[PDB]
Amino acid sequence: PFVEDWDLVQTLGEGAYGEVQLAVNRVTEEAVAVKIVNIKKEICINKMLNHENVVKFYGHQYLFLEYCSGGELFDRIEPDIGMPEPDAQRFFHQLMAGVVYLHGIGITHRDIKPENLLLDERDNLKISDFGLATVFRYNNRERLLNKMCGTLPYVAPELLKRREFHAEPVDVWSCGIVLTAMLAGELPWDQPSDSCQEYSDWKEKKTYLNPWKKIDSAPLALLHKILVENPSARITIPDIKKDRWYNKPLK
Ligand SMILES: CCOC(=O)c1cnc2[nH]nc(-c3cccc(C#N)c3)c2c1N1CCO[C@H](CN)C1
Repeated sequence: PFVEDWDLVQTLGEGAYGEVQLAVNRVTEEAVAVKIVNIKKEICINKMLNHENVVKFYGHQYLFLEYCSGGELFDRIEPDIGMPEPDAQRFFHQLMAGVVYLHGIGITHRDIKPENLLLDERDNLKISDFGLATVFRYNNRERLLNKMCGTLPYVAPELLKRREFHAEPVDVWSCGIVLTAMLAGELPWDQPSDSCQEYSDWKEKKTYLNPWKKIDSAPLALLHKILVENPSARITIPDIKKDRWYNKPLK
C-alpha cells in the first residue's frame, strides 16, 4: 500500500506558469517535480513528448514532471567566462537532439534559454517548460507563427520585424544564443534590432569585440552560420550536424 502518496519537500522555483515543488514518494522515495496552478495546451503538448533530452511528463492543478537534480544549465555558466568548450559541445549536442525531436513532431518550444535547459544527475540536458510551446506542423502542413513569444536576448530578428515567420529558424537562432552564452559567459545583445549597437557590430563582422573575441574560430564559424539575420539564409539543423566544430573531437 501507500504507493500513490507523495511528500512535498521544498519549493524548487516560481513562475507565472506557477510555483513548482519537489515531491518524493512515500514508498519508493522516487522524486518528481510538481507544478502548481493555455494550461490545457501545456498538458496536451507534454503528452506527445517522449525523449531523453526533454523533461519527462508523468501525468496530472498538478502537473507531474521529471525532477532534474542537476539544476539549470544557467548555473554551469561562469559570468564573463562561460564553460570548457568540450562541455559546451556536449550540451549543444544534447540540445540539438532535443530540438530535432520536437521539430520532428511539429512542436516549437519558443523559449529556449539556459533557464529552460535542465540537467539530470548524470548532467544530461533536458528541455523544460512547454508553457509557451505551440504546434507548427500538423498533418504534414506547416503553419507560420505571428505571435511574439520568448525572451528578448534570445529571440530571432525576424520575430521583431515580421508579421509572420517560420518556427524552426527561431529555435535554431535561440540555440545559437545559448551556444554563445555557454562559450563566453555573456549575452551579445539586449535584442537583435538595429538600434542595438552590439547587434549592429555583429552584422558588420567585428568579432574582435566581446563576446566573439573569447570564442575559438571553430565554434565562432558555426555561430556565423546560426546568427544570420535572414531566417531563409540561416543554417538548418541537418547542416549544423555537418559543421566542423559540431563534429570536432574534444577533451
Ligand atoms: C534542482 C532544482 O532545480 C529545479 O528547481 C527544477 C528541478 N526539476 C524540474 N523539473 N521541471 C522543472 C520545471 C521548472 C520550471 C518550469 C517547469 C514547467 N512547466 C518545470 C524543474 C525545476 N525548476 C523548478 C523551478 O525553478 C527552475 C525553473 N527552471 C527549475
